[PDB]
Amino acid sequence: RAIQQLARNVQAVLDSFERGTADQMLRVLMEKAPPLSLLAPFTLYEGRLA
Amino acid sequence: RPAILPSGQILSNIEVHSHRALFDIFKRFRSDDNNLYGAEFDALLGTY
Repeated sequence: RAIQQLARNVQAVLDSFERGTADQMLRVLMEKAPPLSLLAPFTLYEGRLA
Repeated sequence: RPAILPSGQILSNIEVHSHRALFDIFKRFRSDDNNLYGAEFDALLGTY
């Protein structure tokens, strides 16, 4: 029983490092993106903003 | 202080300078800066 519980515990701890990177990916991609509303018209004055 | 042989060929033909602050350090010039064509380094000559 002790060893089966230890195995059932390491199975869940080692698992979390997959959902973990799956979450960090969203966490980092969310901060790059400027809202499209604030981006669609900006890319139509490029080169001219002197 | 450029590299010689690159790693990835960037493909998006996009304006650069208009996106100034998107990255940390960048310098632009026209041509023949005469600094880029300058060899320079700092060597240590002996260990004892």
